[PDB]
Amino acid sequence: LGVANILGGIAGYEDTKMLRSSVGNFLEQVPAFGYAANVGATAYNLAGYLKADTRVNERDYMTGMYNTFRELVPNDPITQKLLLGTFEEQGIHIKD
Amino acid sequence: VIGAGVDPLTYVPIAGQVGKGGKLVNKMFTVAAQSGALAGVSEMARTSVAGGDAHVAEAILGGALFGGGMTAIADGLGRALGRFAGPATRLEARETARNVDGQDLSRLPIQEGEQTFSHQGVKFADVPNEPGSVRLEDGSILIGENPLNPKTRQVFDEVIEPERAAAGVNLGGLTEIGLKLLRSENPEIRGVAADLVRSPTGMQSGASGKIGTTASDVFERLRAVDHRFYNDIDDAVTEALK
Amino acid sequence: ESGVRALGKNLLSYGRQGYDSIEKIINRWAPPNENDTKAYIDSVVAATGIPATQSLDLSNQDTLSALAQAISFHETVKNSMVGVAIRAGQTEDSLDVIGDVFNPTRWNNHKWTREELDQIRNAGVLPQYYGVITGGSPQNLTELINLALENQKLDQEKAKAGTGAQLAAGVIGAGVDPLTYVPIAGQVGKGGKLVNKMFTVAAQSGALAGVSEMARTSVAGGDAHVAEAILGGALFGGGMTAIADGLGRALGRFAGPATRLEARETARNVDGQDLSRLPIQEGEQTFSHQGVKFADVPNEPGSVRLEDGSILIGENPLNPKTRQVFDEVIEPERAAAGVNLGGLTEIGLKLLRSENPEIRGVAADLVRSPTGMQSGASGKIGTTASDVFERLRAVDHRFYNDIDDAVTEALKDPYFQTAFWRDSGAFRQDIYQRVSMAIEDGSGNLKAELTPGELKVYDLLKNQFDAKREMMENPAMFGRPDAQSIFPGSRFKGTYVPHVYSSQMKELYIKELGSPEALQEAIKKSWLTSYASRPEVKKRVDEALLEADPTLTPEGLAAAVDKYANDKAYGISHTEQFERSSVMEENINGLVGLENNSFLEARNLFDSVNNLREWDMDKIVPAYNRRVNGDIAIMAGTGKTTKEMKDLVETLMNKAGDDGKTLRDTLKILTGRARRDGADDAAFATVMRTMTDLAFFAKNAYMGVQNLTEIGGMLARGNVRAMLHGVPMFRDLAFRNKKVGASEIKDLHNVIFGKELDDSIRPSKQDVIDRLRSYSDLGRGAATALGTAKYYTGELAVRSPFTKVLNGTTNYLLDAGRQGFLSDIVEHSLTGSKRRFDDRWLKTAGISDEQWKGIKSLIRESVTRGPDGKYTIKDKKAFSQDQRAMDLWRMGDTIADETLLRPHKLSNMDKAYGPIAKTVLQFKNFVIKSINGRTMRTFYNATKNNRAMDAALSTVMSMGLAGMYYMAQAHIKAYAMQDGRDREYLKQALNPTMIGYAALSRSSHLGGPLGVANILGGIAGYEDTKMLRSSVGNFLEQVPAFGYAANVGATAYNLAGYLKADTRVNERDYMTGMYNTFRELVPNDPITQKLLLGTFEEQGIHIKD
Amino acid sequence: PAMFGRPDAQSIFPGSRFKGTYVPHVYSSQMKELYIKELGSPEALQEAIKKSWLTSYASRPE
Repeated sequence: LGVANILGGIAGYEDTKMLRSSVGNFLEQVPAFGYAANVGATAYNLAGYLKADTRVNERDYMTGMYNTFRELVPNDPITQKLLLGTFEEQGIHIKD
Repeated sequence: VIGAGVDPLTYVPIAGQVGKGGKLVNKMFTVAAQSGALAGVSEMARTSVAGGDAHVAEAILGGALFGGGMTAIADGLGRALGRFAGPATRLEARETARNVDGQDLSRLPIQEGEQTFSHQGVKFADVPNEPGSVRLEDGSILIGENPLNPKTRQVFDEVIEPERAAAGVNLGGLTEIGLKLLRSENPEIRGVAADLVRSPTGMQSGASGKIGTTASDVFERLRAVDHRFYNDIDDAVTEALK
Repeated sequence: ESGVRALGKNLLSYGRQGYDSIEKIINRWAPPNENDTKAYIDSVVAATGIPATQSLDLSNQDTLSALAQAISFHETVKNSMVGVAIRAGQTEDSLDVIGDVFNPTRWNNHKWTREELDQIRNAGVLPQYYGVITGGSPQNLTELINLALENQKLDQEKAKAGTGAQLAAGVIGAGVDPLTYVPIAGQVGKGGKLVNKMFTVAAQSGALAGVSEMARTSVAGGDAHVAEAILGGALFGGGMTAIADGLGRALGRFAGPATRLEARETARNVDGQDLSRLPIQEGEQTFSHQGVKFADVPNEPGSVRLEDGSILIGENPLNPKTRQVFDEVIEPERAAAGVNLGGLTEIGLKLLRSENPEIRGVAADLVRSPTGMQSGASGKIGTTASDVFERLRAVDHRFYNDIDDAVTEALKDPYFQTAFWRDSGAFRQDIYQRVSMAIEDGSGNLKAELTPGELKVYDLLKNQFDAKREMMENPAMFGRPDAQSIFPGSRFKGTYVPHVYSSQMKELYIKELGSPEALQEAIKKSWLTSYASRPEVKKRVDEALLEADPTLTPEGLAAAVDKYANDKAYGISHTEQFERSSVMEENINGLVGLENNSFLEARNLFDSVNNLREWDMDKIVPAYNRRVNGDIAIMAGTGKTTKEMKDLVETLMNKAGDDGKTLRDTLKILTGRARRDGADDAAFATVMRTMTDLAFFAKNAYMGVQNLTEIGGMLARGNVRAMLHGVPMFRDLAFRNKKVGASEIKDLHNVIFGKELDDSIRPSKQDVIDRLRSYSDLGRGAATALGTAKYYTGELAVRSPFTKVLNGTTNYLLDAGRQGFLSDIVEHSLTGSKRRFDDRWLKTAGISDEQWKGIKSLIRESVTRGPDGKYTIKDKKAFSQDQRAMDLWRMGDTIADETLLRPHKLSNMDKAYGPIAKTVLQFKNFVIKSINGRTMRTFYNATKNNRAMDAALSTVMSMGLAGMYYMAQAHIKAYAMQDGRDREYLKQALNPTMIGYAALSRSSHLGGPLGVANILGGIAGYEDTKMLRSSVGNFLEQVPAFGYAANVGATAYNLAGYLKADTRVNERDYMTGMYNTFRELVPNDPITQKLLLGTFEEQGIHIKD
Repeated sequence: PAMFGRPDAQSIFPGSRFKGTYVPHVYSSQMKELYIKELGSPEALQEAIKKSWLTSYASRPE
């Protein structure tokens, strides 16, 4: 897919900051359904597009950052042990 | 690993404990009152985990093992000949402080009377005894190989790759273009300008623009939902190949 | 401020540089090598709450201003033992109780998702163990679940051992020790009862049928919960008796009711002798009030004896003597005549005795004459208005009794118990809004989101809302075949939910948009979009338009749609016909609104506008029901619309110019327009009058009712005894002998006027309250980052920790303080005084000059004060419909909150204090003493359950506050007696039992938001049916084949359930209504009683004598 | 496109009477070259496509 697609959703925060900067905002309440509850595969039909929340929260940061670094840092320790053993047996350049 | 613990070079893990749910807590950086004790162990017949909230805490567990091993290898070679120790300690201090809501012991604040710089609105100052690194405003240190290091981006864009300059990779968004467009005198252009873009003259004081959605609003809504869709299809497909 | 203002900036810079904890700041402030810095850290940790290592957040005022004051303080005969004793002590800073026990700065703010709630639900934890989970972080879910499961297992084993089963044998005689008994949680539904061995013969009660297997048992709703509520009451009574005996023996100087209660219950469970009766002998003196006889009791003044020897204490709300004394001497204005309802029977009897044929022609059809009993001359055609009215009114009250039990169980899902960032009063509005939105949806994705506890509410509401419309469309299903339909628009199908619009939201939107025309255009376009998108809306509008207009043009739709929608938009943006004030206005003087039914022109063809609606069903459903029932009855009985039955009255009165010789009253009572102020008194009077017949044809209900009411009275008495010895203002008002003079009447009448002023203006929605509380925060200080990111208008954590930890208790104090400050503002506005007003208030609240000038002008315009000392308001409906009322209310609330509730510790409070400020301060002091005790600390350490403490501590506020207003009203009334009669009046009015009665009858136990007038209002049918025949016997009818004992819930309320039901009274109605009325005061668990008992032990009560 | 707030917008979908699910069609070029080599002329490819289309009309009713 690519980093341009996985992590490309945070431009909205910058786009919304610069609008006002260059009786405050009359802040709006979320609908009765807090958007924390969304059954998967039913948040993307026609009804899910027209009545959603389009601001950035911490979940986007965490999910995008984890997806970008998936195959390099998995959630199992065997690969690290194999690499460590190989580098022990063959040796590395010590500089100096 | 640092202090008292396992021996990194002789430790073989067991397969199958992926979803049990664990975390890193080091006893050398906490007071026993802050982290009381352990709530026993799992029954090992009931546990389950979600997607990404409880997987970062195990990815970091793997990273700790790798760092400790590399430090041991380098120390052995160095002692043998006669001549990876900072980042490992900093990482373990950060994680232990994060899990139990305690002090962060891995910070170095900026004093007074010391030179500072800035690039793209972000300030920083150099760190002594470790060339290539940098300090942020609140005393967080990043090694020179991080993708978020301001000094390395500065040195690239200045001296190494001027053709691929920041101007060649800059996107400002619809905001600045709209602001420039709305400052016109030709009525024919303004007739469509008033409808294409959303002027910042609102904030409960907008003269006009009340009719409904313009192009900007629908564009932003759709572009905001699509990226979530992609982030979900990736995880849906990845699990199918097992 | 007016102080420090330097350490604040220093700490701002320090927090900007990135310093976390106390240790780092202090070590930089004073190097460790030069001077100690070991006892300089403890003195700061003890006086602030935050432990040394734990992280900080210097962007919160609660953590900033608190820390600044704890630093500046530290910068700046004697031979025998006295010299050493005084000269050796040193002063230290005061403690912070709230932070030490709860520690609320470590609580994280994370919104759990669906999967993370399904995991908890599938684990299998019971509702009383959610205390551990709340406030945690996402990485640590599984360990917390394991901890809860381990605690559950340990408690299960302890209960199997047979530890908390010694309460079944009773307290009096031989049994447990009341003051050192600790119950176990989780045995709610096992099923137990009280049987005392001292009042039975061993042959009558043989033995025990073993014990439960403890893995199978279950209980019903109300039939097997009374037997445990009474178990709790017994423990409370025994504890109070022990405390009083100890105090009395100590000094040198609650024993009847406890013994009587235990004797009654033991006699009830095993069908034996009742040893707690004292019959009336011969030669005694007897009285009567409202047809009920009684006689006095020796050695116990204030009590009374019924005909069969049952004794009731003086604070029971069924006591005839206290009602007699009230009605004759104390409150003659609220006389029994002012609270009497006779019903349709007497009015019909009077109406039928007429001579005018025109009136008789309609009288014969409106009412059912008693000349029947198989001898009725006429009236055989079918149902008249009376029959349909009685049937519908009989089924509605059962519906109300069921909706409460349905809703109450919904608020124990983990979704609501673990959210500490929202007020605890908006949960019901949340439930009603979500369900109502899900009903009107056609797709179905919204229905899939509701929790497993809301589907039953969904079913009930849907079924009834369909049944009512089905009845309104065909009113010939009752027996008259020439009746038309009254539903406006009946071609298509759907579910109708009433529409009621707000006014404050309209004013706030008009202020921002600048004109009503902007609102009209917004409404119009938000309507047109639905026509554009959905197909079914297109079909409905097109069909209606084409049948409305004979001309057909393919071009004409683009004009017809708009010229239809414009009128409907103008109907809301430029008038006030559909607002809540006019539709639901309290009282009318005559028939003024019967021309048009405002509930039914809110219907539209279309499908944001939902921002101007109201979602409070507990007040909206009954009024709709009353109006609709009246219309249906009139139409199905007579064959004429309500407008015709209205204008007939004036048509008749046009010929009544001559002085020749009740139709209006009959129509008024049928429609549902009679005054209904103080219906709770009538509700209790009905039971008081018909108790004997219940005692005749049923037995268990009799004793159950008696025991419930006695427990309530005992609780009220104990509370007033404690409050006398606690709070000084209570003592000052309760111990007078003569008329007060000169000054104090002005304060006593400001106390009265504050409540009315607050009640007439308070908003009726939640979003308005949120916005009004949000403006004042932005009036002092915020940033751009606060506007973006999370923040959100949902605000409870931004407040002090006092609101977080104990939320239910805080609302009473806040609502007292607001009323306190409003009257001071008004008085300064009128008289120009300066003894109370302060000019820092404008800057603290956030009021500029223009708002203050407007407020002052309005108050000077609309209110007058008299030389007597009484405030009067000229206009009431127009006064509460201006923009300035919201400004006034916001100012009062902000000032009260900031000045009284924010600053913790008694050393942080800084011109003068009024009559209500002292009361609030003393109540807060009582609470602070209560929390610091050993009992609450041990309970919290054992189980991390903070929900019980708030529930236990709300009742004392709820009762004391009502007592204060009763006393103030008595004093202000006794001022006008010119002669020496005031001494006798005050002797009669200020007895402690009288205070206890007035405190229990008043207050907010009721039945909750619904009310006693609704929960217990269904027993009027028995009285209505007795009087008909009294003023070949009845040919008694058999029940249908289905005995009505079998009715599957939510299917007894559809159309079929209304037309073929049984409409007579049985014991189940008595038991269910009585249990519902006394729910929160006497729960079916014993922990709350133990907490109250421990507190009253530690603090002590007034022993009288 | 009138779901968003402007009531004088038409439709842009070409062909909207019936119902179905649309999945985008993108054709390759190397396979076209290989088949042209095997068959010898573009006309052979045209006839093959035409007949493979007509068979579905022959069989299915919808």
